[PDB]
Amino acid sequence: NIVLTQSPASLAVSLGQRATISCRASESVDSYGNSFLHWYQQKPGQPPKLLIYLASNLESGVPARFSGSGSRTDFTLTIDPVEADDAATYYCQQNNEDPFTFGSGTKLEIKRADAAPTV
Amino acid sequence: AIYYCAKNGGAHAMDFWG
Amino acid sequence: SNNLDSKVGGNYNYLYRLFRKSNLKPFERDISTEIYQAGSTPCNGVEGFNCYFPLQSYGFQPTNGVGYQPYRVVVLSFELLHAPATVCGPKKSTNLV
Repeated sequence: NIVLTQSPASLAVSLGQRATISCRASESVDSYGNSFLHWYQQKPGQPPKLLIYLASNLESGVPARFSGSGSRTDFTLTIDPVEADDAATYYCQQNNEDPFTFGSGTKLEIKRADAAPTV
Repeated sequence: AIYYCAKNGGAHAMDFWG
Repeated sequence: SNNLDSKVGGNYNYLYRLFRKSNLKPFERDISTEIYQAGSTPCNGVEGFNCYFPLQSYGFQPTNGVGYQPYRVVVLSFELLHAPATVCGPKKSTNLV
């Protein structure tokens, strides 16, 4: 049981900024040609979707703001620029070692423009 | 919590969602 | 060959070898044609739960660029022996003198 300490826990960001989502892990490395993990986006009122698998291959359905890199053990998810679709929790999936544990989660909030309620 | 189900993908990931 | 070999999701069946222990002879085929796994249990197709190929794979996607799509390359080799020539072409069309 590897507790993937994901930092930060919760942070409200605004539009046009750069959020730093770090995933701490140790296992594993060198699957077939790389040593990266999977990234996801879990919304509290919507089923999640896969952003990018193995951090080196193309996949449709993801916005272009999700990118980044990382080392063999630690990884970093960079959201730049922050749009108004980041009100969700992000995790990292261990894909090589049993049990396939996950991160702690970074609950990001959107500081968008002001809006009036419906009357 | 709100549980979800997913199928295994090609590169050992959760590609399919409901 | 994007409409012939590639499919939805990417075709990762074509790979290449980084380094070979033995030396290669001219007109010799590699007998190691079986796709091995990372562990002991074979996967028989797609990868998962530590059955990866140690050889490096190519990126063959249907939405890829024109310089990265799978291209079927056929090398037309030529040789000459003590036997007379048999294969020749083309020679158009129907002349006689």
